[PDB]
Amino acid sequence: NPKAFPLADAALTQQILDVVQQAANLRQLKKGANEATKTLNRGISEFIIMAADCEPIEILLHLPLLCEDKNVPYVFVPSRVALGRACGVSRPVIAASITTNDASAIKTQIYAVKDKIETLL
Amino acid sequence: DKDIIASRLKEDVAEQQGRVFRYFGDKLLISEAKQSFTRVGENNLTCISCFQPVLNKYTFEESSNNKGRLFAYTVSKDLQLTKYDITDFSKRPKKLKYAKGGAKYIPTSKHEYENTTEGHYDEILTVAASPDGKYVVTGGRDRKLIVWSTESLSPVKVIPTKDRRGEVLSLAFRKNSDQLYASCADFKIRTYSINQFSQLEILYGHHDIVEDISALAMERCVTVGARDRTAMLWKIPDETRLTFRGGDEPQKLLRRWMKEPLFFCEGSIDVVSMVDDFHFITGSDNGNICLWSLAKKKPIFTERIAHGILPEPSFNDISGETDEELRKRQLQGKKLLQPFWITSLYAIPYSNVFISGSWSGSLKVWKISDNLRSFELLGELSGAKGVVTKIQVVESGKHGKEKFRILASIAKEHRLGRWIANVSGARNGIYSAVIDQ
Amino acid sequence: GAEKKNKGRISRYLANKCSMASRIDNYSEEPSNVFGSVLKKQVEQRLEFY
Amino acid sequence: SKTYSTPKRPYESSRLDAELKLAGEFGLKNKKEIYRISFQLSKIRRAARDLLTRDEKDPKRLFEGNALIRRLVRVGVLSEDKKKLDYVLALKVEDFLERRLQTQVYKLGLAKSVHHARVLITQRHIAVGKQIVNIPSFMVRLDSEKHIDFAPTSPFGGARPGRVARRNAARKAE
Amino acid sequence: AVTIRTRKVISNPLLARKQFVVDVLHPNRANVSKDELREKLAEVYKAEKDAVSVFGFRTQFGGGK
RNA sequence: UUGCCGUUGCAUUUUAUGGC
Repeated sequence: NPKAFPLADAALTQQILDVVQQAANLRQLKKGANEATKTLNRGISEFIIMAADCEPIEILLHLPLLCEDKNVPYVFVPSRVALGRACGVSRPVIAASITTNDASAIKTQIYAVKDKIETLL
Repeated sequence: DKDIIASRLKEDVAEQQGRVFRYFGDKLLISEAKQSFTRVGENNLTCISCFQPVLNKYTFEESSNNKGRLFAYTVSKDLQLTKYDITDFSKRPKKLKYAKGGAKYIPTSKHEYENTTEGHYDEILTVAASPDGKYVVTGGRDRKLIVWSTESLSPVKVIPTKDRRGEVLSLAFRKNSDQLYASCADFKIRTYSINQFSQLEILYGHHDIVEDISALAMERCVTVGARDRTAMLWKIPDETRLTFRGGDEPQKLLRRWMKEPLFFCEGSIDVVSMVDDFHFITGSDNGNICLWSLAKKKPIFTERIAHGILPEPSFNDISGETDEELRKRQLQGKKLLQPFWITSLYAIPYSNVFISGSWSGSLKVWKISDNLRSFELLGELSGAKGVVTKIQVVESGKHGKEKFRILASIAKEHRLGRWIANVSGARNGIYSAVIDQ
Repeated sequence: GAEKKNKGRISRYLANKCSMASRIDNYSEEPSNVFGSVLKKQVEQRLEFY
Repeated sequence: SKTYSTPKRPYESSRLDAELKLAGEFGLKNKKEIYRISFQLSKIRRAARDLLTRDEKDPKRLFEGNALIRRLVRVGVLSEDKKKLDYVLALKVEDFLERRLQTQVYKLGLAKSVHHARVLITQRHIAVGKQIVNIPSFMVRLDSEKHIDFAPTSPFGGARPGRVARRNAARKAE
Repeated sequence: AVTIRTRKVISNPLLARKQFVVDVLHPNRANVSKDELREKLAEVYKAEKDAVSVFGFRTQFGGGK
């Protein structure tokens, strides 16, 4: 029973982070832990992703208490550098979020991802 | 007799026919080279491209220009490129001509239809050298192409990419010619001609950011985009495309193995080289390295995790706790082990062996087999600690005995982003290995 | 009052490093001092940047 | 030809508010655009009703329903999971006209409003890969949804700036 | 700078011709100026500039090819 | 063989390496 329990396996990892890159190219993503919690307690968040190998794990483990209280799915991913390459940014981002927007052309893939990870959790 | 007809066919008719002919699979002894690091005073060296004068091109009139010396060109993220003398295999490379740009080359109009300033203004990413030996192209983060003359490194012509994110990532000449193909990050592919200093064609059609690219003497060009698990062979004169996708699923591979083993899906295709005009190789993100034919959408041979798996974060810097059982259980077992990436891959053109590289330090030189459908680990060169951003091979000798020179550019940052993950003892340099026979 | 240009960017750096340390020592089960020490060294290097 | 058809009554309150909402939401010109898309929706699901009312395992129903769902997923109005024939019966006009190039480049970004999207792609700026499209009602296929960008011979891409910009550069550099 | 590119080339010694389809690609110019095209095509082949002929051009939409 | 700091070399180019 570790502290990063809903850790996604390989194929679900690849589909959630190509949805990440589509969102980053569609200007619908928030990069980083404190902007993630700011958009989370603002409310606009379809789902949030953390990285399960940051060198202190608690600096993004503070996000569960917000997200499963405000009823939004959350998923750990086994590589911060892969999530950085997904977000399309130089330094490794460890906590990304997808904002909510019904004027974005990845709504179908976002909802498929969200249904898969609610079944995962 | 047979020796004369063999040498006379292997001189030209194989190299224009297309199949692999320069077989030195077991002729090349594997691991007894003179491995030489060379320090270099830049930050985060980005790309290498060596130019060798071809001996007696296709009829005669040997090569272009000194008369018969090899060369190399390197380029860093400090906005400078350095010409290298490389030709003396007995000793180290020699810095010959520096050429550096800086913040004074910022265009003041910023209107993007002209970047006629000659230097650079950030993070040059790729140099290629012309086969005619009188031009060297370069391109990087400042949406530009620059041609320099070959021995004074003075800028001759400035070719803007003419798009707001018209962001070049890798250049590639096609051999013994003057058309080059430039990858970009606005998903297109540029085709330039050097001798006219011109842009022939903008071939679109790639879906995501097209990251790397190679070409051979036949006028076809292979490209690889990052995050859609694909590889496009552009046949230019028929203006058509061939779309090779990956698609190894871990559930089917686990079902194939469990009858008798930790692997995972493909993240990204990264680097390429064409072995011939009918096969090629892709070194992907997740450790897969794949030999593809031109006949099948599936790859022929997808070798698994290339350079091993990264060592996990230790039991004192994972969770900030005190007790060792808690800071070891937060590693979650092997479930967050991540593979070494294939950072750069390079095949000797029309041959058997190709060279990979990662930040696992070790250039693993494989060898393909004679039935052209499998490859095995020939050798491993443990000489270059650092990321291996591109690998070049320059050779010398006769028809019989060949003395090859593996050059590789070694840095402490990947050539696109920073992304330093567990790098230890890795200095900006050029890794030389004079392999023989 | 607490966390006492060049006089303000150091306070912002100290602010989000303080939030980082707060996350560590609250969501841990029982915390350590090594991350507080390397946080102190990071912010001291950011101060000696001046 | 006669694509568009007049509905069963054209002067009615609920129909009037339907055309008002759809026109002002997807940025449309007149009632003929809603009538064309509504007509071809009605035609394809009237064809789907017959394939439903005949039995299963008939070769007609099998590969003609596979043909219809292949054509509809190629246009992109049907998601990848609901690949059976009665979701074509459950289709709607909104996610059928959402795939026109106007709405699609507004969803892709790069336009800041639906009406600005329409006026720029009729001012000849957006090209699907290589082909400059100067018409809104395109119904862009699913495969070429990511090839939308400003055309290279247009000054929102990387061409020469427009005649307004260079004329103002002239008589502001004088 | 323009390029030309021929495809679908079939020999035809029933008239001793070679007939083909011609794709000219000009990135910014209007069109490829048939006389200059004809001398360029006779240069890339081995022809006369009198024994080479092109007729059925059409510039595709949006310009460029 | 380096923008800066730690090493060889022979009878001071040369000799390998690791901290930013």
